[PDB]
This record gives sequence, C-alpha cells and structure tokens, in this order.
Amino acid sequence: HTNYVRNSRAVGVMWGTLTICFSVLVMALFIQPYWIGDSVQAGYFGLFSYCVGNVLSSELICKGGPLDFSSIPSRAFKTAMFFVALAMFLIIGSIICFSLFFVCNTATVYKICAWMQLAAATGLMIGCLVYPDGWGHCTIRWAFMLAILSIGDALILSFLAFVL
Amino acid sequence: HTNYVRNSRAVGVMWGTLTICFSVLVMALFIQPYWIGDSVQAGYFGLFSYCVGNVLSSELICKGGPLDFSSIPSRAFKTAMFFVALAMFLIIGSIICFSLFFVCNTATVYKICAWMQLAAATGLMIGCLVYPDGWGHCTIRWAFMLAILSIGDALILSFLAFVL
Amino acid sequence: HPPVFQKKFYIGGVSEDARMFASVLRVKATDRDTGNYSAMAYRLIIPPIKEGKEGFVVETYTGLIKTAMLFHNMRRSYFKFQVIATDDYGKGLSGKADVLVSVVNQLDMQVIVSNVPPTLVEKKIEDLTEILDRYVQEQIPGAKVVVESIGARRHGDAYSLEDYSKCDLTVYAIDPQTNRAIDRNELFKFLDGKLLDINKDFQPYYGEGGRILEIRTPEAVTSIKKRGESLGYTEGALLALAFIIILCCIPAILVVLVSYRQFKVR
Amino acid sequence: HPPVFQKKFYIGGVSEDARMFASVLRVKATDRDTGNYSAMAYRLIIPPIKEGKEGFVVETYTGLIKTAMLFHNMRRSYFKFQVIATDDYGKGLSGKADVLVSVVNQLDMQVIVSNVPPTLVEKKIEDLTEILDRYVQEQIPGAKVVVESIGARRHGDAYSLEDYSKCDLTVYAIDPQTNRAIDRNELFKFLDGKLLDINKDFQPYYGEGGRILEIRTPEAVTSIKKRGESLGYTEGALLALAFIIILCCIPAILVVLVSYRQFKVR
Repeated sequence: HTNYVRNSRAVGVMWGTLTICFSVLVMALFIQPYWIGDSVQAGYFGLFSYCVGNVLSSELICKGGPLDFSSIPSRAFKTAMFFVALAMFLIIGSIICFSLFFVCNTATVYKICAWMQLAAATGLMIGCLVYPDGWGHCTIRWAFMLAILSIGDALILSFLAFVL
Repeated sequence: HTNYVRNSRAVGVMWGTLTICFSVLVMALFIQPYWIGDSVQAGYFGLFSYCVGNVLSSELICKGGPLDFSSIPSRAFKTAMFFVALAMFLIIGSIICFSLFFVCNTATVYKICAWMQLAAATGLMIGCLVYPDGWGHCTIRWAFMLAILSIGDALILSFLAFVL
Repeated sequence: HPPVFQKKFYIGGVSEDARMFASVLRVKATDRDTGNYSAMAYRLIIPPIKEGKEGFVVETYTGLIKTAMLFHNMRRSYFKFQVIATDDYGKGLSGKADVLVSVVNQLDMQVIVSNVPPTLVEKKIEDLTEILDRYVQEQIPGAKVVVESIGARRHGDAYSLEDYSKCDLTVYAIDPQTNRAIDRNELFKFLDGKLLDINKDFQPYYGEGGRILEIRTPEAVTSIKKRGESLGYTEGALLALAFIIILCCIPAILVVLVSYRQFKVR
Repeated sequence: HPPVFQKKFYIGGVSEDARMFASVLRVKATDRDTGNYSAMAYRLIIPPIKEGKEGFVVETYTGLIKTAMLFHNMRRSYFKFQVIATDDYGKGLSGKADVLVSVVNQLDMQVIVSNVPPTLVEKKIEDLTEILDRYVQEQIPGAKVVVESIGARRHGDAYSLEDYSKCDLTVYAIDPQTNRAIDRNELFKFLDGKLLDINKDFQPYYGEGGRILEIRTPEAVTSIKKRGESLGYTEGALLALAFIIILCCIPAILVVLVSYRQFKVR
C-alpha cells in the first residue's frame, strides 16, 4: 500500500502548510481595519475600534484598539470577540499540534487536530451568527465574507482530519 | 528508500501548493493600488496609473489602468512591466507544468518548472533593478518589498526544483 | 422716536462651512420723515445658546449681520432672535423685528448658470435677487433667495475648469413655515418652471445676447460616490487563498477516500 | 481735481481657499479740502491675466476690494495692479496707486490667542491691526498684518473644542521686498519678541484682566501627518505568507539533501 502511505505523509505535511496559512489568514482577520462599513452619517467602523463620521469629512477617529474589556459597545461583540480569539489561540495550538507530530502516533495527532478544527469551525460559526444580533443602512466589508469562507474552510479541514 | 520517496511525492505536491500561492501573490502584486508613494506635492503613484496631488487635497486622479502601451511615462517602467508580466504568465505556465505532472517523468517536469522559476527570479530581479533608474523625496510602498521578498522566494523555489 | 422697518420680519440664512463673521445681510430700520437715520444704533436681543454662544452678531452703524459661531457637522439649527435699532446714536426710541437664519450644507445647493461674466453678476446681484424673489414669491410669500457663492462655471476634467463668459450662482430660497433648510430638488423645480419669464427680464441687466442657461448640480455631490470605498484586490487575494485551499483539499478528500477503499480491497 | 491718497501704495493680501469676492480691504482716496468725496468712483487698471481672468475687482462707491478668481492649488501668485479714483461721480480728475496681493495657504498661518471674547476682537480689529502694524513695522516698514479668520479657541479632542472666553486670530504680515507669502515661523518670531509691549497697550481695548496669551500653530498642520498612510496588515499578511513559505522550503532543501545522501549511502 505504498502509494497510499505516500498520500498519508503527503497530506500530513499538507496539514502543516495549509494550517499555518490559515493561521496567518485568521491573524489578518484580526489585525485588519475593516469589519463592516456604510455609504449612504458615514463611517467605516470595526467592532474593536470604530471610525464614525459624516459626509465628506476628512478626519476620522477610530475609538479602540488594544482593548480594556470595556471599550466596544456590545457585549455580544465582546463575546464574539472571545469566540474568535479562542479560534486564534486554537489555530496557534494547531501549529503546536503540528509541533507535536513526531512523538506520538499519526492516528493520535490527527484526532487531536481534528478536535481542534471542529472547535474552530464551531466557534467561528457562533461568532459570525452573533455579529448581526449586535448589528440603519450597511455596507458589509470583507471581514465577514473572509470569515464565512473560513467557516467552510475549517469545516473541510476538520472533515479530512477525521478522515485521517 | 520508502520514506525518501514519501519525501519526493510530498514535496512535489508542495510545489503545486506553494506555486499557486505565489501565483496569487504575484497577481496581488499586479492588481494593487500602491507601488511607491511620498509624504513630504503629495502623491501615491503606482507606475501603471498615478494619483498625484498636493497638501491636504481630497480628490485624486490616478492616470492609467488597463494600458494603451503609451500611458505611463518611462519606457523603463514599460520594459520592467513587460518583465514582471512575463513573470506573471510564467507562473501561470508553472500552474500548467503542475497540470502536466501526470504524463511525463518527475525528473522531466521538475527540470521544466526549474527552468521556469529560474527565468521568473531572473526577470523579477531585472525589473526590481530597473525601477530606481526610472525613479525628490520618496516613501517606498509595500510593492517593491513584496517583490524583493519574492526574489529570494523564487530563488529558493528554483534551487529546490534543481534539487528535484 | 422709533424707526420704521422695511419688512417687519427680516429673513436670513447661512451655510455650514461658512466662515466667522460672514455677510448674512444688511438691515435698514428707516427714519420716518427727517431721514436722519445716521444716528441709528442697530443692536440685538438674543435668546441664549448652548455653551454660551453669541452666534449671530451685527455691527452698529452699518446694519450688516455677521456670525459668531462655527458649524462642525451642524445642520438645520434654525435660529430666531430679535434685533433693535436705537435713535439718537443709541439714545432715542426703538422698534424691534425678528430674523430667521438657517444653516445649509453642500446638498442644499443648486447652481444657476447663465451666459454672462461673473463680476457683472456680483455687481447687479441686488437686482438679480430682487427679480428672482419678485417672480418666485408667487409660490410662497416668505421665500428669499440666499446667494452662497458666485464662481466661474465648473466643468471639464472632474468639473475642474472655469468659463469666464459664463457663471456659477449658488442660491437657495426660504422656508417660512417649517422654518428650516431646503433640499436641492425643490430648489431646482421652483425656479426651472418659470425660466423664460425671467429670461425676458434680465435684458437691462445682462445686456444683449444674454439669458439664463441651465440649473445644474454642484460638484461635491459627485464626490459622494468617490469617498465610498469598496472591495480591493489584496482582500481578493486573501479570499483567493481560501478558495485555492478548499479547491486543493476537496480532491485530497476524494483521493484519500479511494486510498482507504483500495486499502480495504487489497 | 484729483483725490489725495492716504498711502501712495496700498497693500493687500489674500488666501488660497478664500471664496469669491471676499473682503480684501477698503481703499480711501480722500478729497483734499472740501470733503466732498462721495462723488468719487474707485475704479481699476488691471494687467492681463492668463485665460482672461479679471481676478481682482473693487466696488465703485465703497472702495472695498474683492476677488474674481479661484485658487485650486495656486500658491504665491503675487499680483501687482493699478487703482484709480475719479472725481465728480466718475467725471473729474484722478490719482492712481498700486496694490500688491499675495495668496497664502494653511501653512502661512499662525494663530494669535488672547483671553477675550472673539466678537470684541472682530469689533476692535481695526485698532488691533493698527497697534500691531504700529509696533511691528519697526522690523520692516512695509509690513501689514492681514487677518484671515477670527474663531473661538481650538483645543480639546484633536483640536475640536471652542473657548469663548478666549479667541483665535489668524494673521500674517507683508513682504514688501521679495513680494510673496510669508512662512509661519517668522510670523511667530517677529511677533513673539515684543509681546509685553503690546500687552501694555490693549487695556483700552481688551478692557481689564486681559492680555495676549500665546502664539500657537493651526490645526491642519497636524493633519499633514495623518494623511500620510503607511504599511497596513493585509500587506503584512502577504509578506508573512512569503516568509512562511521560504521558512518551509529551507528545511525541505536540507531534508532532501539528507535524503539523496542516504540514497547514495544505501
């Protein structure tokens, strides 16, 4: 079953590469400036800070950044932030389960990282569902669409991780 | 030499993945808005189009886009554009040499894509050298630094392609 | 003895990004018989404003109303107040009147374009506004054309040229009933319906070979589309990364399905 | 008979984003003896400007100089011209004089801040500029403080508050020799060195408990850093992708080196 074990170790190091690719994808989803905007007020707010202004006004001030656990308005935004931050630290822990690949069994570590990507997809699903409850015209920015593609991404990663 | 052929087919599909990753990286290097700017005039020009203005002026007009082979000032900018466009179409052809992986020998197709990444690194090196000759304060934007990291990137890709 | 006003309710109006102490209008409480109204002291009685604003001021021996407040993002903050005029260099008797002033944005502007040089326009702007508010107040008695700025004709590359044979004229009339600023489309339609009747009238004023041309939209209305940003391509690059990796993982799933299936077979 | 000027060379100056027909200054070519100078017609003689600009205008029976041109990105376009004043309602004799006018930006502005309400400032601005250009022209005879805008004191959250007990005063003097606009730091230093001598003088003008406080920098100077954009994080994400993939490919090189070496061994 020589070519099949070729496939096995091949897709294992694929887990390594595509996992660290989505690690920096989710880190980019954090440290962006654009979450949800609007063009009719006139603002490009971002749920961690928020630049809100009016028509043709040059100067904008985003209110937030490195948090104080009280800066952003909605606790639903705080809680969804905690979900997606758990997803962040989870994918960092998935880099760590890639770091713990050479000690234990493959079938062990694949189930470990499978449980990981399960919880990642679940938490991102929950945070994406929470954001419209926290909420009136809108123009949705690329953050939520990157997140909703990351939904199916971590879903496929967890499915093939259960396969392996 | 079972684990070594594991490594062989593993790094082959790594060529596929990392090659298409840098395909969209170079395509992002094309369809950006920022090439080289300046903050003391006050402009954020981009060598295909150019938004040039002055202090605190709101409205800017970039002059160009889909070219007419005469829109941009410097022919050195035109020629370096032709180099990096050859690099674009080269990496698209490297996706095609990934598409032609299953017919011929591995040692054939690895030398094919090796010649490819050689010419890619060479042409990007030449275009990056040409840009300062086309050129007075400046603030260099992230385009040239993404390109200068792509230099060593395609260098390492071509080195390990000669290895395989 | 008290003076005699021309209108018992003078009517004003300003804009948002207007500067400090800009020309609102000039008042005239006339002397009744003697014409000795150079001893008139035009003064004010002003209701209080938030944070201690004086807001609207006037001079003493000119009657020219000026401003004492800024308008960062304020809109339709309509203000009613009192004005007095004291005889005997500020010692005699007085009559009082009131002024409404609205604060308009760029979006409460419509440009009048005619075929005349703009300095003749700003020269005869008194009679121009007089003929306008003569033949417009048949819509509503209580309308007063308020001229904002008189420039050369904006056209060309993103409306950045000037025609000197022609002119720009930025006006708006008055809401005397709900007492606020007026949107630009009724500013278009109340003027444009009686255009030829006033094209008759400017022949002692424009001269000959002169008439009103068109009623067009200012330049910053176009910039409203421009400040609204969109999906770029770096964003699209990251989305393309995600789409690439799911496009890679699906045949990996299918091949490992076939892999474990043939592992079961042999 | 010709009139009599006060100064044989009147001296003006405007700004860049100033609007059409703004108050440059008022002229006065006086009658010599009779004081019958209401029959004076202040008119102009203007050198030609590009594209047919009239550029600088004036009224007839007020002497107030106004503008007839816009200033998209123009800077230091200093203009010299002639002005006349005709006796007998525009029929008698005349004297002529000249005016220099410069066009200044936001960067040719420095705010004078004092401890008085701004409407008193704009009230007594004649005597204020008089005392300034009395005690400043000992630097250079040929300096004339040109007041731009008089607002309430900008401070607070990104300089977006107003103090009404205090005031903003945007001034600049005149270059009579190289005949152009003046940068803001000499505007600071020519005024700030004789501050107490004029703090003496405003006691009939400010009143009591009043003096000049400070000479500070306008708000739009700070925004110059703000419009300069930088490296974001999506850019950094793409750079991190490149750095990750070279960081992955280097141990791949080393492991396949060991691979082919052990292939040679066994």
